[PDB]
Amino acid sequence: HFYLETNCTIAVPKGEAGEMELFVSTQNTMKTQSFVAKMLGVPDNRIVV
Amino acid sequence: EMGQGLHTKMVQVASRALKIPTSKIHISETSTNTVPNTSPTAASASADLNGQGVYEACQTILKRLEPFKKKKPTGPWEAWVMDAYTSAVSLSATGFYK
Amino acid sequence: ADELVFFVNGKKVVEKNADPETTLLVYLRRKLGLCGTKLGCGEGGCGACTVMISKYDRLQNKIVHFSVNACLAPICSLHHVAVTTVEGIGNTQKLHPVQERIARSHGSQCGFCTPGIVMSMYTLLRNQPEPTVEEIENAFQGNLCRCTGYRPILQGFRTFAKDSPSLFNPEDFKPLDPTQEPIFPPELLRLKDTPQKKLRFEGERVTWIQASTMEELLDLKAQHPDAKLVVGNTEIGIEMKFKNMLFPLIVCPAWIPELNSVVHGPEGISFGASCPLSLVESVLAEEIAKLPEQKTEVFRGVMEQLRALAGKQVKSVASIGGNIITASPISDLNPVFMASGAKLTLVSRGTRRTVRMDHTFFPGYRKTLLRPEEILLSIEIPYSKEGEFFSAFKQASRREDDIAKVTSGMRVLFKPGTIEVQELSLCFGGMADRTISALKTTPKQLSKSWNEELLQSVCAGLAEELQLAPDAPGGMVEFRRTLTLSFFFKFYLTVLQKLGRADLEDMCGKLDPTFASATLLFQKDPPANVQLFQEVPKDQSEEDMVGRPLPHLAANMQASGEAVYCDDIPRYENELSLRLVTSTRAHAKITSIDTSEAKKVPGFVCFLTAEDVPNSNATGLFNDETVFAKDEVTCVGHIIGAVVADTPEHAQRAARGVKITYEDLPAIITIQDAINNNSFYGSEIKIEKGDLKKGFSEADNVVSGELYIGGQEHFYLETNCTIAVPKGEAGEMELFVSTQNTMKTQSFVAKMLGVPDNRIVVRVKRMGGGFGGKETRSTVVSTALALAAHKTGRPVRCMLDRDEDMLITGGRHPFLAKYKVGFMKTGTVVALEVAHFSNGGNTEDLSRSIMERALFHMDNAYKIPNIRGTGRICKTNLPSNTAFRGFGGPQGMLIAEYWMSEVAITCGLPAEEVRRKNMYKEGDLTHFNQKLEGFTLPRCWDECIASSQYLARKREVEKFNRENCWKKRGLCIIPTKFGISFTLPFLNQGGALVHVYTDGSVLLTHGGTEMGQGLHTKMVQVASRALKIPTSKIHISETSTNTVPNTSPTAASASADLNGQGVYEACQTILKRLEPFKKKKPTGPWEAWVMDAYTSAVSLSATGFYKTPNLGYSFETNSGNPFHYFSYGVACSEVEIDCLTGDHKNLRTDIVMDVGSSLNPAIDIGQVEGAFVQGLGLFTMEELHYSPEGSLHTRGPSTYKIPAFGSIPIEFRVSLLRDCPNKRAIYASKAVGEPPLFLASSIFFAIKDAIRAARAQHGDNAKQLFQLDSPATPEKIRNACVDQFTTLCVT
Amino acid sequence: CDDIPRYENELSLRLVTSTRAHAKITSIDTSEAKKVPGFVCFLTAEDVP
Ligand SMILES: Cc1cc2nc3c(=O)[nH]c(=O)nc-3n(C[C@H](O)[C@H](O)[C@H](O)COP(=O)(O)OP(=O)(O)OC[C@H]3O[C@@H](n4cnc5c(N)ncnc54)[C@H](O)[C@@H]3O)c2cc1C
Ligand SMILES: O=c1[nH]c(=O)c2[nH]c(=O)[nH]c2[nH]1
Ligand code: FES
Ligand code: FES
Ligand SMILES: [Ca+2]
Ligand SMILES: [Ca+2]
Repeated sequence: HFYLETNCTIAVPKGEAGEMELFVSTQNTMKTQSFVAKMLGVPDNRIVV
Repeated sequence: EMGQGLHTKMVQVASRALKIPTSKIHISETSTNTVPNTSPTAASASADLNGQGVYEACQTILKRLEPFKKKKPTGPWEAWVMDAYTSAVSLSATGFYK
Repeated sequence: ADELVFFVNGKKVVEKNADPETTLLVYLRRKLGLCGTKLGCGEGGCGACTVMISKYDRLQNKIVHFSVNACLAPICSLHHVAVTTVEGIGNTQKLHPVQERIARSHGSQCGFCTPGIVMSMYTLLRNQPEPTVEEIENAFQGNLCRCTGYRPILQGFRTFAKDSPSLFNPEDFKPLDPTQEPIFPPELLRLKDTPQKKLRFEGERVTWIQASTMEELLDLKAQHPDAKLVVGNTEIGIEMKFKNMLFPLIVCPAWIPELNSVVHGPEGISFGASCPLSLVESVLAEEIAKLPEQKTEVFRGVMEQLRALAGKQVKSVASIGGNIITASPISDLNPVFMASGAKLTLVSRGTRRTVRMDHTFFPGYRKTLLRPEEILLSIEIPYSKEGEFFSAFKQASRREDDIAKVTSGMRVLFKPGTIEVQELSLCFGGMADRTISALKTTPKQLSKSWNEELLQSVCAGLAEELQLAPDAPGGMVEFRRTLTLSFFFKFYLTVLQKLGRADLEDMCGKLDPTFASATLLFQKDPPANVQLFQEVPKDQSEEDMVGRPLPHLAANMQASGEAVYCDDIPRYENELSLRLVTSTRAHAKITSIDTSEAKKVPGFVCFLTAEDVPNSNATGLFNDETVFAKDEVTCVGHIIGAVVADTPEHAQRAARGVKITYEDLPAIITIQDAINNNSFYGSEIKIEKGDLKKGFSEADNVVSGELYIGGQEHFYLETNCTIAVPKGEAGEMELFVSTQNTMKTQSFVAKMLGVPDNRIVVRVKRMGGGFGGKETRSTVVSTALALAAHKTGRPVRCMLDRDEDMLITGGRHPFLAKYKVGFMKTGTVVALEVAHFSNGGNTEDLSRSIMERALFHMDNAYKIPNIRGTGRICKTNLPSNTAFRGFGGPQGMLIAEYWMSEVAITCGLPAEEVRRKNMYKEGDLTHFNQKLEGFTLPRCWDECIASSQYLARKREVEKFNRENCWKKRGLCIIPTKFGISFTLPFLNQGGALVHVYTDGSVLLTHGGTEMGQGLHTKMVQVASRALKIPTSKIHISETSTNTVPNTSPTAASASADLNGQGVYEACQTILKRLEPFKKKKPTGPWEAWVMDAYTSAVSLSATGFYKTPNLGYSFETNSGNPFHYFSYGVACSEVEIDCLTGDHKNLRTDIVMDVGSSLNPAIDIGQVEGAFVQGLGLFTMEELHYSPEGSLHTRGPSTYKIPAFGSIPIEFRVSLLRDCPNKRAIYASKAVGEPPLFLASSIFFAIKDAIRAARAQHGDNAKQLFQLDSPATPEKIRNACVDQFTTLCVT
Repeated sequence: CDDIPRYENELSLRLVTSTRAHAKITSIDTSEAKKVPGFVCFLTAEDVP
């Protein structure tokens, strides 16, 4: 693809109820959220992309 | 937005649907906590899908502002909005398309 | 020297460049990132910063533990010590029993004070695994909570002591295994061998020398008398932080053994000067229990003053020598040391002398006999001699920093086998700029016998010798004068009893039986509490949590310190700090601003002013306020500008470097000034019904009078804070704020910057308290911070220090009322005319709406045929007053109950009868013509009188009063009616947004903000019932303007009603979309329906909105409903006042509150108790004081006394009315936030009741309608108890 | 994404990838990595919650 900006992610943990906010260079916020949630073992409603 | 001008197109669509200048509409970002279960921005369908969704969200707003414009036909957009607000009318809406 | 080494939660900390000015609190938070420990006052008075310290005691070969205030502990004093913070004892994945119990017991509300309270309790358990109920309460003497009302906290921890449905189940509490506590750092046990070497630390401006030997100390003091001694720092910390005192060279001798010794001599016990007050307390305590009473008269006198002196955190590090040398006019220890002639050993390089404390020891204001190179070595507290008696007293309050607070030590020695005075020493504090002795009075008593003539003689002398000019600094001259005589009187009576115990009965006298209670010393009465609520139908699904006592959703995280509050959020690497610069003149023109000195401070960036606002400098709810003052300032506290610097320290210093020159202008401070100058906000407001002239004409009686009601500082544990993050694109900015009004915050920032609202995002996760103080006044900080962010392009942050917050943000509105009431001999009120005046401050803000609410409740619970009420909002040169839980209602109602009490007295009928007789009735119309439907007040009344056994107890009060001369009891029952809904119609709306993700989890958000009231918990409960899924699948993360727009502020107790409905609707829309899928898979699980909906392309997102119908009152036609419904409640409270000191005890309080069908009884009972205690404070403890020039003096917990653990009624009972659904609101519930607060007036009137009893025994003779303004502080109570001392007749 | 200012306590992450098309992972030695200044930790399959 050679997008000028390569893949990048900033993950900001909130320390509460598994909450986490991620700033990402992605075309798919839904899957990013789901995959992060499943990996951590927390509900989707705790992850915001 | 990945450079294809999607937000530009969505603001254009919203501006026509709402009958107001594009300068009064702003898109800041995309987040899972404002619009959930979204499809990836792909298949060249994003403007198609979201444009339609934006259109519906705007129609809902217009319908709620209906009574106020009918009363103040010439009055500016800001007047209808403030009147809707002080009349306790919701000025927030979701839009969806399949 | 150089490096500082200590441990934090078992982790070694090595600081190579420790700065003497760095406190443990800032180090933990900003350096280590451990933000569980909070800044609540930085004064040592709130305890939000409590942490535990552990160290190997050199002179004990043992490991010890104790708590301290992190805000006052210099890190340079912590070398080779081990610190334990809330994060160190446990977390949500594994809570420590202390964290678990306070959480499950509903003892955590906003949660800002929880970590500190957890550490106080935790430290207690480390020193005493099985504490008594009394030790548990004493553990929190230094911890303040503004939300809970304390009951839940003590009840939850009681389970640690060796001493219908329920709110929580202790049986499920995890057991405590002490062996599992954190190990003492092994290294500190090894480093325990190597000798302690002197250390030297050099900061940006200060140099710290940690002396290891007496030799090094005296040597330094000899070569540099300049060196400032610092031990506990509980005094120097205040001086440096709040008085801008800077000491370039400091020396801490805490390590020196000679200064920490405890020697038992033949004359007494000698304590090294650096001995902490906690050690002095424990040593004297041991002696008092083991030695004969006759030898511990002085020891017990010292224990008396130490008992209420601060808390454990302070007494652990505060040295006895520190108190002495500080030489404060109100020190409670020096008067005792003087009166007892304690010996002080002073040393210097090569010199050593001994002097007994007397009038000469304190030359002038804050000075002593000590030479610049001398240091206090030790002090010997004397054993009392046979025939020697001692007493110690202290004023029940404190208004000024270090003056006008009467404290005393009194001693007397009799000639063996007689009652003839051999020696008499009466020393006082708070009566001059230093501790003094009545040297002119006492000598004239030598040789005299202890009799009635001596009492007169002494009283006559003190009244003359301790004379206070009406001009005297500190005021309260009458009160202070009366206290000196009253205290001596207690001493006089006490000596009589003691002489009697020595068998001199037939010589001195026996003492009137009814006089005995006057000598009684402080006694901790065991607490008793009961909470009654209605169980939900047995039929209710176990997953349906509506009506169940579900603990606050964030309780666990708050007890663990993991819950994040605004300032806990990590700083960006490029983040800047802002400090506000405020006016020091009530009204003046700004002739110039000089920042030359500000620019010299390291890290300075810029000074923002009106010229810097890009668009409009006009802000405020009514656009009559300036972001930054231009040309003139209109109050002390008026924001002139803001300094931006790299750190908060640099911003504070830079701020002091902004020199402003003024030109005073005519100022209007008080309500009289406003009236005398026709200075008001808008026109007169009024409500009138019936015929007044006729009403009074038919009245058998007519009473007129006035009443002044003091204001109130919210004192939310977390002060105002804002973080502004600029995005660098199209004016976009995101702000994290501690506010109850995201909408106005967003609007003000936008207008100030000149960008549309759609560019500004305001996010509020939670507030550590709000109570109305953050409904609008928080924007004052937000706009300034947002401007800095815009100008610098960098994120900026600002959290106000307590003094700044109390000064700048205003508070409740002080009220002045002039009433005239006409009634019949039967007690039936026929006519009422009341004119109200409130002090609004320098901007309108919410003042008008507040006055409107007061007028809406000037009737309280009574039907008055002919009534007229008027109100004017005074425009003055004081910080703008705003909303405060009650919103004008408590003031309007207190006035009503005041003239109502006089009605009862005048008619000679029982107060309860007079009140019940005038009470409204189902279907009646109020003075503003609204119909009272579902009027439950009568039920609350009947239930409360019966349940509290009011009548029988009224008999006990009479009995107590006939058998007690200087102690009186009062018992009053007060009702209340509170209208629910914003007085401004359209503000009664709410919105919500719900999302159901494909995994079935739900993300909910609404316009309400969480400030400790458990709003999110209730909304999750509501949504769970509406959706038919467990609360566990629903989550609320925060409140945001970009998820729900145009939200009303979280206020008027209407947030649950509004947002609950909004949430309910959003959930219904979701259900409708899921219907097709569930009808196809009836038993199928929620997750299956959700995924089917998703793959069928059905929207799983929806907004919800609600508008309270049929509202809209008109003052012009006195028609239309301003409220959706009313809240009702009744409270019966009993008190026991001290007629000689003005102090009192809140004995018992019974409350019956109608909260409809409670959404959560745990949270609602929590709100009733919390609101009630805030009221208790408003009416009896809380008092703000301003200089005649309009400058607020009361700016911290040391001078502003809010309720403490020990302030609540010993026996506290709360009942939620059964079977009273309120169909109108979400799930038949009723708002609960504000209604309960006024019920605290029951204590006010119980006190007025007691005073009346006191006056009937010592005053004139008749039943006058004496004046009792609010707050009914010890001063007002004492002055009202007219007797021979207030009149000086005993003279 | 990467233009966003870093938090003062923000950390950096770098992925460790396979140099073989298909093979068994016999062992992993991080002894040298631990010597690098600033090293915090090495995440592997074992660390996924
Ligand atoms: C929340 C709070 C509530 C309080 N309430 C009360 C109260 O109700 N009644 C009351 O009486 N006090 C009260 N205090 C005051 C307290 O007792 C003193 O601040 C403390 O005891 C002093 O000791 P320190 O070691 O902290 O002294 P520092 O603050 O370190 O020093 C105080 C001063 O004494 C000097 N000094 C210290 N040791 C020596 C020595 N050995 N030789 C010569 N000079 C020395 C120091 O230079 C300095 O000027 C309160 C304090 C707080 C923080
Ligand atoms: O009628 C009210 N309006 C408000 O703005 C407010 N704020 C508050 O705390 N109570 C009330 N009541
Ligand atoms: S912040 Fe330390 S006592 Fe309040
Ligand atoms: S819950 Fe304790 S101060 Fe708020
Ligand atoms: Ca305030
Ligand atoms: Ca005001």
